Amino acid sequence: QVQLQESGGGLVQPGGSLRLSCIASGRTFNPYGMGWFRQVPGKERTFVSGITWIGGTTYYVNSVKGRFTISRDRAKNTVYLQMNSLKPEDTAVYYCAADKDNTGYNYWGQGTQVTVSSFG
Amino acid sequence: QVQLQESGGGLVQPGGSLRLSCIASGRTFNPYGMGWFRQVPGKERTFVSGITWIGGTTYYVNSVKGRFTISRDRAKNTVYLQMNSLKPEDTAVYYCAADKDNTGYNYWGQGTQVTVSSFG
Amino acid sequence: LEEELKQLEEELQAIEEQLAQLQWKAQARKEKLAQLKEKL
Amino acid sequence: LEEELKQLEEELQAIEEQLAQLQWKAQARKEKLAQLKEKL
Repeated sequence: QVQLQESGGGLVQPGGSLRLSCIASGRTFNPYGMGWFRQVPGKERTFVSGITWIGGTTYYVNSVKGRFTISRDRAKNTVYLQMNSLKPEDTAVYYCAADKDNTGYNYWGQGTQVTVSSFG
Repeated sequence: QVQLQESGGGLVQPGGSLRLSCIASGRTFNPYGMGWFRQVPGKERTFVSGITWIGGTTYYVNSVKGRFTISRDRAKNTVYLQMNSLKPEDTAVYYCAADKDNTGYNYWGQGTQVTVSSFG
Repeated sequence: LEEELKQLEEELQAIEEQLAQLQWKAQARKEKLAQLKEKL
Repeated sequence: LEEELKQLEEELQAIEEQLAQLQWKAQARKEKLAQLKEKL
C-alpha cells in the first residue's frame, strides 16, 4: 500500500557524482529502515547501503566505502544516496528499498539507471 | 562426494550436557569451515555455531553464547559441539554442516536428535 | 594464484554485501525495541 | 507492549542467527585468501 519512487540517475564520466533520491508515499508508513540496492543485467540485486529509520545508523558495502553517503528525512519519508568518485564498475540500475516488516522481503521502487562511461 | 556423519545426541534433564561429533569422509575434503545447525518440526534449519577450517575462528548465535563450544580437528576431518547448561528450548534435531564452495549451499549430515525435557 | 585470489575475493565480497544488509536490518530492529522500551 | 517486545525480539534473533552464519562464511574465506597470499 506504499509506493517508492526514485530519481537522480544519469550518465557521468569516471570521477563524477550523482545524487539519488527516493520518496515513499501512500498509506502511513514507518519502516525499520530504507536502503539502496543495485543490479546489472542477468544478476540479482545486491545491497549497496542502508540507513535505520529511527536512529539514522548507516551501513555501506566495502566497494563504496568512503565514496557514497546515505541519509534520510523522516518528515518527507525520503532517503538519499550521494554517489561520489564514480567508477565504470558502478554502472547498474539502482533500486530504492524499504524494510517494512518481517517477511524477509523489502518494498521496492522501480529503479534508476546509473551509467559511468569513460568517453575520453 | 563427501559424507557427513553425526553422533552424540540423546535425552537430558535441564542443566545437563551433551557432546556432538561429526566426521567427514570420502573424496579428499578441505572445506572453508564446518558448523552446526538445528531444526524444530515445521521450521527451517537455523544456525547454531560455526568454526573456520584454517584458523579455527568460532561463531555462536546469541541464544547459546557461554553455553556451547565448537572445535575441530583437521587431522580427522571432525567437528565437535560441546553443549552445556541445556534448556528445554534447545530441543531440536542438530545437523552438522560443511561450507565447501560458493554455491550458497552447505553439505549436510543426517541430523541427531537432542531432547531436553524436565521430568521432575 | 592471481585468478584464484581474484575470484575468491569476488565471492567474499558478495557474502560481505549480504552481511552488511543483515547488519542494517538487525540494528533497525534493535532501535525499535529500544523505542518500545521507553514507552513502558 | 509485552507481546510486541517479545515477538520483535524473536524476529531480531532470527536475523542475528543468519548474520552470524555469514560472518562465519566471510571469515573462512578471508583466511583462505591469506593462505593463498603466503604461497605467492
